[PDB]
Parts: sequence; C-alpha cells; structure tokens
Amino acid sequence: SPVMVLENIEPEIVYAGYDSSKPDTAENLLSTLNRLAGKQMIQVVKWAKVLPGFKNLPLEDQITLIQYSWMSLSSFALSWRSYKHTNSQFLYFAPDLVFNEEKMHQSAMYELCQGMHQISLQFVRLQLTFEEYTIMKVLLLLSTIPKDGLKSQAAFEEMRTNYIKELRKMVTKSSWQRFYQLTKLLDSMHDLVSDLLEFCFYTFRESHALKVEFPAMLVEIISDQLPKVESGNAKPLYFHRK
Amino acid sequence: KSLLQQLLTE
Ligand SMILES: NS(=O)(=O)C[C@H]1COc2cc(F)ccc2N1C(=O)c1ccc2c(c1)NC(=O)CO2
Repeated sequence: SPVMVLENIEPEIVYAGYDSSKPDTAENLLSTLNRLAGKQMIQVVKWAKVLPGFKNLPLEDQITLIQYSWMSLSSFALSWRSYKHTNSQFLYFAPDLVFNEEKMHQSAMYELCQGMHQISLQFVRLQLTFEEYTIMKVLLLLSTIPKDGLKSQAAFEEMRTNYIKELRKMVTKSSWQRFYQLTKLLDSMHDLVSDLLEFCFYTFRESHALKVEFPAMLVEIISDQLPKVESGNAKPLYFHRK
Repeated sequence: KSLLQQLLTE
C-alpha cells in the first residue's frame, strides 16, 4: 500500500526558531520564514529519497523537481498544519510561530497570507483527509517540469500517472465529484505559488536593502530556479487547463 | 557538488 508508506514517511514538524523578544519587523519575520523554509527543504530531500518511485528518476530530474516544487510543497504543508492544528483559523507556520492579523501585516505579505488562508479554508470545506493530503503532496512534487521536458520524461510520466491512479482509488473512501474537487484544488496551487515566488524573488534580489536573510539551501535553490522561472522555462502541469 | 546534490546522493 503506497499510501500507507506516505503516511509513515511524513516528516516531524519543525520549529521556526522565532525570537519574540526581537522587534516584529518585516526583516525579522521574513528571515525567520526563510530559516524555516531551509529546514523544511532538508526534510523534503529526506522524504523524496524514500518516496516510492522517486529513486527511479535520474539525479538531474530529482533536483529539477525539488527546485521547481519547493514553494508548492511548502505552501500546501502550511495549509495542512493550519487546518489540522487551528481548523484553518490561523496560519500555523510552526508550533512557535502562528500568525494572527498582526503578524500577517508585519510580514509585509498580508495579501499573500490571506491567499494562503483561502486554501486552508478549502481544506475545511472539503474535510480533506490525511490520506488525500499525502497523495496530493506527491502530485505537487510532480507538478512543475522544464518546458523542454525532463531527462527521463517517460519515467516521470509513469510515476505521476501512478500517483493520479492512487488519488482516484482513495476518493472512493469519502466519488467522481470528490476527485474533481481535489484536482481543482491542486490546480489552484499554481496561481498562489506564482505570487509567493514573485515576492520571494523580489526580496532575494533586494536582500540587504530590505535586511531579509536567506539560508544556504535557499540561496542555492533560488539562484538556480529564479532565472528559469523568469525566462519561462518552468512548465506548470494542470489537470484542467484554465 | 551543490547542497541539493550532496543530500540526494548521501
Ligand atoms: N516555509 S514556510 O514559511 O513554512 C511556508 C512557505 C510557503 O508558503 C508560504 C505562504 C505564506 F503566506 C508566507 C510564506 C510562505 N512560505 C515561505 O517560505 C515564503 C514565501 C514567500 C517569501 C518568503 C518565504 N520569504 C521572503 O523573503 C518573502 O517571500
């Protein structure tokens, strides 16, 4: 049962290391989020290595998928924590960092934070299950590829198709109507992720001007991803073309 | 090797 493997390989939740004694400036909050994103990225690698089928993909493709999907996996997991721990009332970044209205404003990402809150509110509406969540998170890892395709495109397509089949088998437990609600939710991630990345690329490019710090893991990923996304080399994969 | 390459190959 590959879904039972997914449930068991879910990473431990990470602390932000948020310093509530320091002023709650945009520089301090965003730097904490970036430190958090770096720690989460290590967890994504550990998880992806043991993800059924991932090892079949060549190293270049594994790197491409992780770099293209990092914001998608991260934002989808933030929505899950917000839903599980607060019934989507707040943004649960970490046990030590839960955003209220104050923090949404202070972060200088108010509108993006409300966009994220809208996704977590969809989890409540649909009553998303952990089983559905874990399959969908794998689909997000496989949702953005290069415009000219991957090195082993057929191997990737076989893995993606297999996980789509798993999601269809799973919706029978809570069925065509549910399947399309879940694929609609997955497609909706691309637009929010595009806006999150646009802000991340901005603070990255004007880093010391805005005092926003980035850990080494994020510097490396963004340095590679930013020219590729901006030159139109990233190809978001949609279940239903808008 | 990049940090991502290092982590994926270890
Ligand atoms: N790692 S996390 O904090 O737990 C979740 C992720 C992904 O979903 C998010 C949703 C949000 F509403 C706000 C932040 C994030 N997240 C970000 O990492 C991030 C996004 C954009 C950025 C930044 C971080 N950092 C910047 O300097 C400015 O642009």
